[PDB]
Parts: sequence; structure tokens; C-alpha cells
Amino acid sequence: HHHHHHSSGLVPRGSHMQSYFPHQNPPAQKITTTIEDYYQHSIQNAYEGIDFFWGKKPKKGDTLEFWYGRPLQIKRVTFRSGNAEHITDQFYNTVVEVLPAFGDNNFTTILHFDEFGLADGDVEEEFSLVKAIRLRVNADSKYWVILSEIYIQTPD
Ligand SMILES: CC(=O)N[C@@H]1[C@@H](O)[C@H](O)[C@@H](CO)O[C@H]1O
Repeated sequence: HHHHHHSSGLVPRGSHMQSYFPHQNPPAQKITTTIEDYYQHSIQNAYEGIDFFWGKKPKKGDTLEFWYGRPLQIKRVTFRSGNAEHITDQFYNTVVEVLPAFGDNNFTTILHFDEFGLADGDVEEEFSLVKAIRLRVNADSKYWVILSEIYIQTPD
């Protein structure tokens, strides 16, 4: 019988900097997460360019997955965590992994969230034609989590 901590008593923001960086990403067949979202800041909204994702504390084993209906060619991946209003709310101890369309029937790590809370890089050619992209959390966090940018950049 846990006591819900009410947070919809709204306050002036601490920072006036941009909270979210939308992109048109390739259409996903399925988007899943095991992380509870907050204040309707859904992972689908973040992927689809509507608003930032805000999740509760990640736990070891949590995933956020983007599945594609046909092999998808990707050039770069960016997941930007935290934002200026919530610099603590990063993905810690989390990988970005891809499931290649052909070549490996399991996910392979392509990026880590760095000391800025950013997982960003060019995708090597062997991982560039994908079935799915996901985040996988390797440890419990003390903090909630924000994704302020998701950009799955194609080579076109
Ligand atoms: C609405 C809000 O302030 N959400 C925060 C979150 O940013 C933070 O990481 C978490 C744990 O300290 O506590 C929540 O209340």
C-alpha cells in the first residue's frame, strides 16, 4: 500500500533552454518499453517528434525497443538523455544495441551513454541494416530518466 507522491502542483521551470529536439524518424512497426512513463511523456511521443520521454527510475534489465517492419538502413544513432531542467535524469549504465536484419540473431551493443548522458555515433556498416534498435539498462538508477532527442538518421 504505497503512498503516491503528487507532483502535478506545477512550478516555474528552473531553465528556459530547449527541453526537446524533435526528429522525423523512420516509421516503427512496434515501440515497447518496460519503463513506466510520467505525465504522458511517452516513448512513442519522443520517437514520433511530439515531446520528450520522461520515465521513472530505470532498473537493471529494462529495455526501450524500436522494431521495423522491413530491413532499415541507418547511418547514425542519437539518444540524448537528461535535459537542462533535469541534468540528473540520464540513462546511466545503459547501452544502445541493434538487431541486424541479417548476420546475428541477437542484439549487439553499438553505443554507450557517455559522461554527458549522450549515446551518439556513426553506425559501422556491419550494423547498418537493422531489424530493431534498443536501449538496455545494465544497472538500477537512483534517478528518473529523460530522452530529449532520438534521431535515427538514414543514409538518405
Ligand atoms: C517531476 C519531478 O520532479 N520528477 C523527479 C525526477 O526528475 C527525479 O529524478 C526523481 C528522483 O529524484 O524524482 C522525481 O520527482
